[PDB]
Amino acid sequence: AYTNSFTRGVYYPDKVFRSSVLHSTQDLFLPFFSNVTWFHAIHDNPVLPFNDGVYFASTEKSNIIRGWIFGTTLDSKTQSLLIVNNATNVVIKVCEFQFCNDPFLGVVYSSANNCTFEYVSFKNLREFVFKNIDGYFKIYSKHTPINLVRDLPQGFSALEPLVDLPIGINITRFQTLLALHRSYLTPAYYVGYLQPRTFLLKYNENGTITDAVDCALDPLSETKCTLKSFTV
Amino acid sequence: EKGIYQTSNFRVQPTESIVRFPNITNLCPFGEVFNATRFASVYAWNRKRISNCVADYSVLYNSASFSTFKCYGVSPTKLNDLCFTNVYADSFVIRGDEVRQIAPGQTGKIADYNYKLPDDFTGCVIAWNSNNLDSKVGGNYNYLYRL
Amino acid sequence: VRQIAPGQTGKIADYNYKLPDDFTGCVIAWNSNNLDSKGNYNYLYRLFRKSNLKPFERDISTEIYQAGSTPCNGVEGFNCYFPLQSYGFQPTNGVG
Amino acid sequence: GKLQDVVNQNAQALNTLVKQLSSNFGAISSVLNDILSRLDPPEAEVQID
Amino acid sequence: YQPYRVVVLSFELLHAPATVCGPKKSTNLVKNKCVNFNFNGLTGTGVLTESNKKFLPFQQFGRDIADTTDAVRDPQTLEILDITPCSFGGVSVITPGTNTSNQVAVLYQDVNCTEVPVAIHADQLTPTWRVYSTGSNVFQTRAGCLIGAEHVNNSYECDIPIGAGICASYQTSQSIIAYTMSLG
Ligand SMILES: *[C@@H]1O[C@H](CO)[C@@H](O[C@@H]2O[C@H](CO)[C@@H](O)[C@H](O)[C@H]2NC(C)=O)[C@H](O)[C@H]1NC(C)=O
Ligand SMILES: *[C@@H]1O[C@H](CO)[C@@H](O[C@@H]2O[C@H](CO)[C@@H](O)[C@H](O)[C@H]2NC(C)=O)[C@H](O)[C@H]1NC(C)=O
Ligand SMILES: *[C@@H]1O[C@H](CO)[C@@H](O)[C@H](O)[C@H]1NC(C)=O
Ligand SMILES: *[C@@H]1O[C@H](CO)[C@@H](O)[C@H](O)[C@H]1NC(C)=O
Ligand SMILES: *[C@@H]1O[C@H](CO)[C@@H](O)[C@H](O)[C@H]1NC(C)=O
Ligand SMILES: *[C@@H]1O[C@H](CO)[C@@H](O)[C@H](O)[C@H]1NC(C)=O
Ligand SMILES: *[C@@H]1O[C@H](CO)[C@@H](O)[C@H](O)[C@H]1NC(C)=O
Repeated sequence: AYTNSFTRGVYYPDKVFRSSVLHSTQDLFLPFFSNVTWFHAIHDNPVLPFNDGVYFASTEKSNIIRGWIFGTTLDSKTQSLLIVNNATNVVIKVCEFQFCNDPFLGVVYSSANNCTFEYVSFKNLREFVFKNIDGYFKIYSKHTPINLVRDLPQGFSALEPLVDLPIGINITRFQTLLALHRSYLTPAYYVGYLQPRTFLLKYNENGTITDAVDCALDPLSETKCTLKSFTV
Repeated sequence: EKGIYQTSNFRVQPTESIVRFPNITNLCPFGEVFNATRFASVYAWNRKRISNCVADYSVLYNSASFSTFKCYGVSPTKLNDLCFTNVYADSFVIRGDEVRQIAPGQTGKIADYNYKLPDDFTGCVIAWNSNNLDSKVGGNYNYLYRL
Repeated sequence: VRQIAPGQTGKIADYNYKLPDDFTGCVIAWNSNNLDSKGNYNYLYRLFRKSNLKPFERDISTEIYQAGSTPCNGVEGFNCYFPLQSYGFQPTNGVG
Repeated sequence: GKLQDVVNQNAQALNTLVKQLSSNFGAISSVLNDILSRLDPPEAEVQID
Repeated sequence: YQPYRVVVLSFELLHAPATVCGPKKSTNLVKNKCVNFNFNGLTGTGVLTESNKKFLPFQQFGRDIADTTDAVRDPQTLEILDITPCSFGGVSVITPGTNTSNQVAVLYQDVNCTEVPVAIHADQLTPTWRVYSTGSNVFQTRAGCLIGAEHVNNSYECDIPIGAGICASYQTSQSIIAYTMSLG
């Protein structure tokens, strides 16, 4: 129920092109070699906190996990967020929803009350970063084909931005959404957490982040961070 | 005395002033509130919550249609460069002489009893007349004010 | 009386009386309800102008205001207005 | 190495001088126009100073 | 005693992202000359020019080592332009001393010299300043462009240095010359 990352959860922090430049930034990142909780749904949908940003990754093969609920109180009094894939469209809805304590969508479930707006648009490791700063909800993602034994790989690849949203909810908790056959209404995914770190990224000749250095992992990496170089 | 002295600087001046911005796509639905089928009375004025679109106010100001336009805190040439999180829109049915009290600080049959603009205002009013199609023959007892 | 300071915006400081940003003097204001309420309509102020005033400059004209595209000649029709609007002062008003 | 140090020291000093234009020193921004297109002139002259 | 058709609006600015406001216009882009620009908020002044860089499709503008803007993407045709500053430099005056004469020569640093009458405001200057923008005495050097001195083919000792091997002196009636210096 625990594993580490080794180099995982690095995204492009802004929309600026840089070529063949090492650049030092200070933002919310997931630290290197850190324990992520592993949720294997063998017999698993609890309500996890959303502290200041969440990493999310799934080693799926057959389209089970579909989306996420956000919000604070989940009681259809305060506002909440919703993201669902109906196998053709990515529907994003911000309303006061009827919420089951074990909610899912079977292989069918929505709500609407007094609300604002909507937006509509195993070689499968899909990574996500959700961040909620100054009135904007940000989503970054990447997918990559893997065949290792089970867990997260050891390579390096950066997460491109997906969509920004002007929502404006106080977000405190969240939980996932799976697709299951039996509609038993009773009334393989990992989770990290982001901290205010300082990294040193390496842009190659085309603007792609090729490597990074965590400037507080060990005393060798603090030497690389003050010299502003990858070799000492 | 003899020498070479650096006296000034030069600089080529700019000639034009270009502006580049993305395409204008997601307009605001003013046709729902200016070309509606039917309206509602005074006391039960309907509200529209307009958000998340670009609004063109110059086609509302230059309409060749209305009789009333006045507002406070904004001018019709400033409205195209100032931004808000939410714009509300209300519309209802009133009579001829029942219009001048719609302003901050007035009293009347329905001003201090049904619909009051508060101590200061920002938005604007737009009105024209409805006897062209909104008054059938044989009396009209289909809209209801307050006494 | 908020807009009789240097560097202000509104309609008094933009169309009627503009103080310069470098000002040297005093501004003195007091309530005068007991001499200007009867509402009086001889206290006039502009509403529209082509641009803003320079500091310490006057403007006295009832040339009517065009705003759209019709060159209105003396006609207060659609989208063509009269500048001077008057206050209404009576003890039925609160302070402000 | 004695000639390489003179070139590296002069390029380091010119690089610090240009990177000091991205600091605001207590103002609201480090761009002149975003101080001007956001504030009125009598207290945009203390953010420029 | 006739019905009316009223519509009344009002706005709010509670602290949140502003999701509604009016349209922002545009002009058409002009290249190879010095303009003030506004690319989606980013202001500046420079010379726009077609580029060789390929951005990633979510990146809006580029930067260099000292973090200056030097490339931008146009938000209508999604192409990459370069930014290059409008040309500047110093103006230096070469005199033989006022106890001797009163004719001078002017060096304009880093110009290419066809841009000199328009980099200075030679149409707006005094007619006694307009002599030093155009003439027969125009010489282009590595140090800039020198106007008002005669490019001889001799070599003398250096008198007033200019740069990159060029000097200038007042001998020959009397005039101001410009020559490659001799070592011996
Ligand atoms: C309400 O609907 C009428 C049509 O019945 C609109 O009037 C036309 O608007 C178009 C828009 O460009 C003009 O080209 C026409 O000249 C207008 N008149 C006619 C007779 O077609 C009107 O604009 C609508 N008002 C809204 C949407 O606020
Ligand atoms: C913004 O809108 C303009 C106006 O249509 C688009 O320009 C045209 O794009 C098409 C491509 O579908 C070209 O074939 C035309 O030559 C373009 N010009 C004109 C005058 O039609 C432009 O592509 C849009 N920009 C976007 C969507 O980013
Ligand atoms: C992280 O995982 C390691 C090994 O599973 C464990 O020893 C450690 O206690 C965990 N927690 C922290 C906070 O390091
Ligand atoms: C970078 O761009 C060059 C030129 O387009 C291309 O040949 C190369 O494949 C790109 N990627 C690298 C070096 O990873
Ligand atoms: C040059 O300056 C000296 C200094 O006093 C003066 O006496 C003399 O007249 C000047 N002119 C000449 C030498 O032509
Ligand atoms: C200077 O002018 C010549 C004349 O054509 C041109 O070939 C050259 O590129 C110019 N040098 C610049 C602009 O640096
Ligand atoms: C100086 O010598 C060059 C060498 O070819 C020649 O082209 C030029 O005409 C000479 N300058 C004169 C004679 O003024």
